[PDB]
Amino acid sequence: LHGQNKNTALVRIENVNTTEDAKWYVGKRVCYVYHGYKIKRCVRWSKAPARRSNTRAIWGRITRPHGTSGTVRVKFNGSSVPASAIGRRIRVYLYPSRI
Amino acid sequence: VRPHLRHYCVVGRETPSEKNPQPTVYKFEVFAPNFVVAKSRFWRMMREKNKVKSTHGDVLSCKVVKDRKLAARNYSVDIAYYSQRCGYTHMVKEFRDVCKAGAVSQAYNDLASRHRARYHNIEVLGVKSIPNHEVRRLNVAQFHPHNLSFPLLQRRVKAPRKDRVIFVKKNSKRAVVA
Amino acid sequence: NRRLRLRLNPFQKKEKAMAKGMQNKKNREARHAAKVVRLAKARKNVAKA
Amino acid sequence: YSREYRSTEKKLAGLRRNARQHGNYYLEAKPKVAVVTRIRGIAKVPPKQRKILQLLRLRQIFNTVFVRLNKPMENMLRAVEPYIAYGYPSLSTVRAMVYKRGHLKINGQRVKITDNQMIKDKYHNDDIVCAEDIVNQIYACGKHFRTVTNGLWPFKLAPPAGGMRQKRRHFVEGGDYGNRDTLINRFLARMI
Amino acid sequence: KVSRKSPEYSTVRKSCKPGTIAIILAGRFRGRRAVILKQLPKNGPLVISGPMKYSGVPIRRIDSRYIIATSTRVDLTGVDTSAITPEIFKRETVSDERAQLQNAIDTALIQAIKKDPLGKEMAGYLHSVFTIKPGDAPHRLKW
Amino acid sequence: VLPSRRSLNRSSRKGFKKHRPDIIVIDLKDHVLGRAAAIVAKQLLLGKKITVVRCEKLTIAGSEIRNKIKYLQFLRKRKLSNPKLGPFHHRSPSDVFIRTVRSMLPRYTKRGQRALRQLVAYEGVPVNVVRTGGRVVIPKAQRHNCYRNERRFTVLGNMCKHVGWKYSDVVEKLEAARIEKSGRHHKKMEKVRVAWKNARKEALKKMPQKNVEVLKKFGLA
Amino acid sequence: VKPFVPRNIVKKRTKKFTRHRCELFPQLSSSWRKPRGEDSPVRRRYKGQKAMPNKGYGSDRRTKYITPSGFKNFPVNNVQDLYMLLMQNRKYAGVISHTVGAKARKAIVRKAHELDVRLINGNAKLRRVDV
RNA sequence: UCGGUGGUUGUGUUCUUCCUCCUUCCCUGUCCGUGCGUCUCGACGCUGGCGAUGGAAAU
RNA sequence: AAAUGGAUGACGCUUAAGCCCCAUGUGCGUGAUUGCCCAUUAUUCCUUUGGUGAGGGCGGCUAUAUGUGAGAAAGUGUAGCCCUCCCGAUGUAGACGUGGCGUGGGGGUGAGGACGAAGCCGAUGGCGCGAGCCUCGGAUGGACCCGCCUCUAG
Ligand SMILES: [Mg+2]
Ligand SMILES: [Mg+2]
Ligand SMILES: [Mg+2]
Ligand SMILES: [Mg+2]
Ligand SMILES: [Mg+2]
Ligand code: NA
Ligand code: NA
Ligand code: NA
Repeated sequence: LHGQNKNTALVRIENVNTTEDAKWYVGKRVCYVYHGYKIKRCVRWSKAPARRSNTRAIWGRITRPHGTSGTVRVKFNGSSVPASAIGRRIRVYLYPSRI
Repeated sequence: VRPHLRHYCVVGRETPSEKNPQPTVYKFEVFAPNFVVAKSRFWRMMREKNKVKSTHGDVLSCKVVKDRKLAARNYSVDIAYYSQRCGYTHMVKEFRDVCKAGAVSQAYNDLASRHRARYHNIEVLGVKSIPNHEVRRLNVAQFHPHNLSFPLLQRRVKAPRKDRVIFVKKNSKRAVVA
Repeated sequence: NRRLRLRLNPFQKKEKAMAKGMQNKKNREARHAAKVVRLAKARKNVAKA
Repeated sequence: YSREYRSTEKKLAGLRRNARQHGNYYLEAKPKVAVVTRIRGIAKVPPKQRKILQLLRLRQIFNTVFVRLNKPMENMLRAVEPYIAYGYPSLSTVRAMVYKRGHLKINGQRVKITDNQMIKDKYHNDDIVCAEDIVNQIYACGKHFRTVTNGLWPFKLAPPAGGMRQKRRHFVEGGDYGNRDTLINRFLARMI
Repeated sequence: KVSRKSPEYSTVRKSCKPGTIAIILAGRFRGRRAVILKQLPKNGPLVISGPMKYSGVPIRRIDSRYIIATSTRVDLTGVDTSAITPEIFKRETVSDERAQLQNAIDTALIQAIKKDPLGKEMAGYLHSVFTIKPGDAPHRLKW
Repeated sequence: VLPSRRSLNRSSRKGFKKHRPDIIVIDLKDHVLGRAAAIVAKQLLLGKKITVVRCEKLTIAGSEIRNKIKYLQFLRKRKLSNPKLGPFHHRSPSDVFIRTVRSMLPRYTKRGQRALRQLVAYEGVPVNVVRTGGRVVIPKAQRHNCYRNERRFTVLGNMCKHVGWKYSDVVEKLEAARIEKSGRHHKKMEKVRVAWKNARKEALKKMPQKNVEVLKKFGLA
Repeated sequence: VKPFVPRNIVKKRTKKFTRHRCELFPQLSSSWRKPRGEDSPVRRRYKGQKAMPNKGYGSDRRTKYITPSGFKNFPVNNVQDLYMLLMQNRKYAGVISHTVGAKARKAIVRKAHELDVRLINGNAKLRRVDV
């Protein structure tokens, strides 16, 4: 009720709805995809010139579940995710895999 | 398993001393959530009846009693609750249950909803498993007859927690969202 | 921590071995069976006396 | 010490069984030791309660100490009842606190226990030379209860990991403060 | 006991064994299936080479954290895979020395799969592709 | 909406013809007003596009007299010095739902204003929504899981009439026309539905003998 | 010369402590002044106000006074001052004074290059070339 | 744990515990070893991407 | 039963989202003893600062050129002589401390300046918890000025 703390983010994934399901995704990698307004440097900028674009990504990891309904907590490396990402798509990958 | 208020039997006495060697040993039946509350009720009863305080007495047993089996029975519970503007009120009520602990737990919840009486204002005088043909309440005697039947109507059926959809298709179980 | 516990209590290895033996399947089956017999015989005999 | 604990448990079981088989009762010895934990802060404490808590070495929330239950001490515990929660320790609770949260008071310094040699150095007595000596002198009372417990810094513990019912109101009423008998062990297992 | 300095030492999950079918989760070959051949001499990456005819995945190295090891396994006693060594990947069109190694190992792998009683179903199984459809939960599966 | 010449020219150069965003259409018949609004408002904040139809079939617990009096109390409130600035009392059932959802959103930030922009709230099922796809329902607010049978309830359309709404006859006239057209069409293509059903049957005895057994094991054949 | 580079340098705060309400008056400087007002919200530590400096912000004594290059700055005025920094080459870098003229700067820069003493305001090209 | 073996606590007019002393099976894991020529700070493995002197990358 | 339109905070809620009570992970009459959320609080880790602080090293012989390398002061206070460890840290009126910051002038000492002094300007950065110090650029200026130890005050 006192305000927000921006070093941790809350992510809702499709088809989890349970704490036991959210525990499967602890440690998985997460990225937020957006676009800028010109071509800046990227990974494999010189080896794969076809990758150059306005697209950019911000990465993070899942730390622990939140609540009892399948929400997870995410830390975005060192910085924090921008507030313009609220309500938008987040990618939850399947690696690193324990299975 | 479901009911709170387990069945406790507390045995105690006043500490031996001169001017009263070999004091009488008393037995007490109480229904409490845990044995710490059970011993607290035992000393309250001892103080107000035998003029014996917990400082000058000792507890010999705080055992848990065992019930018979898992059949359906009738239980008569005579109970008393205190309130201002009315003093002490005594009543006898009948319940259907499986064990004595369950029947008394029902009585405590019943007194809460219908008369707004808390746990510490209620004293239980006794509980007994009575047979048919001598229960005086029709809300209990209506389950006695053999060939008793009734349907389940106005049911609210909730799905297992794993399925739990939010938006579902109108003419199918397609689960559009969640 | 295993090595801190052993440093403070040199008898810990023997204490843990006794718990491991109590956990053994064959020994606990005999112990439970023997205990029932011992209690049954004493209860029957004390009532007779 | 291990043999003494196992012999005492077997003897008490045999006496209790002997009484029950013959239709009588066996009275147990009154508890001699208690564990006292502070469950309230440092704001608005009346002068009498404030002085007692200082004499018990409980100046901070969730500080814990061991006391002997004689008549002078029991009268002190009753005066600060709404500020503490206490009960009777078990062998595992004593072992956990000494082995995991035990700090000695050497030369005015708070020193964590890491080996037996510093225990032998701090207590010049020959009856206290190892960690098992400290455990026995607390669990089974003992002639050096005061020497052992005063040579230990008050234990500093974390809040209960599952929460607590009600810091106001007595445990009998459904709260937290007051005497809890042996149920204090479940309370402490989530704090240590 | 195995010393950490010895080459035979390795700390990988028991699911990832030679002959195990795996689903690739990242890289240009994401979603395909391949057969785990062996592990590099140190605690290095595994060497996967699905039959090039079936899945079109050549011999390469992969980290164990970027695959899912399934429960279906094919026996590899006949195959040797002793020619796979770290320096062949250290060298960094396809050289024909690499082609001959890939072709020879592939034939042994194909023959071993055919020797398995369910060879025809396995060959079709290795052709398939894994994807996440709208409305499925990978955490409820069993693999 | 209303593509200008800039938009049509760009689509002509690029080669684009049509585009349709992902939208959920909810049939609001026999739904509790407050429970449906709370569920929809949270979904709007989570980045969803929602169209709700048949807003005149929403239900409110209580008698019609009780609920009509409640609205007349709301209508009494107005800025005395200048009523054209005061609270605005909308009268259509679809406008009432949007006002209820708006009070469950942070409406004085850009985030809440954007969320409210993603709800449409039609009355009946208009012609541009009929053929889009299957409609959905909210089982947590369906009023046959919510209300006891013996309790009286209000239909929103009946209450919105008698306080100012003057399109009840228009809505019911259009709805009856839609039912006849949809009913006639659905009776048609019964032959192709039966033909497809008679195709899945007799597909067995044509498939290989192993795939039919796998279908039987999983309870699909 | 290559300094002993610290593994990590941590600054507790990068922003400066500016005066209260210095942005609303042109004549007020931005240098910190301790507020002494009975009703002052900065003094009373309200949640959304500016912070006041105290001892907790002090820098780690290990990496204090160390520039991003890894050197410590010592002012230098003539050629003779360069010989104090010769032995402690990897710890100190010279800073030529602002008022030293262009004629004297030629001798200082020439001598420093011979002695392998780093300067922060010399010529960049001479630092690039290796011998 | 079993079978014997005599001292012990306590009911009831014999048996009930606990001990010490042998006999059967059953379980687990034993011993030894490495101080520095006064003190302190410094030393950042493997794989890929980016960087080959440029209106360059990175912080 | 009252004087502007209007407040369980609002919407709303009636198989309550109301009143009185009872429970809890995966699996609620078969897992006995943590369903979950939020602090300048508690535990734990890192850093600063002050101590009625607690310990330790300080007699430099192991061997070594360039084309594994730097320090070490017997010490209140500094860029703290160095290394471990423990305990406190908010605060109006008020008291005290600081090899704490800054300004004009005197005695000493050491420099700078027409290859450009003071003054002035700044998306010039660096250092310090801070008062502040210093470099940079001027497509500004055109003759004086500063570091350190002490003394002094309009
Ligand atoms: Mg609480
Ligand atoms: Mg700064
Ligand atoms: Mg004031
Ligand atoms: Mg202060
Ligand atoms: Mg003057
Ligand atoms: Na109070
Ligand atoms: Na200003
Ligand atoms: Na409220």
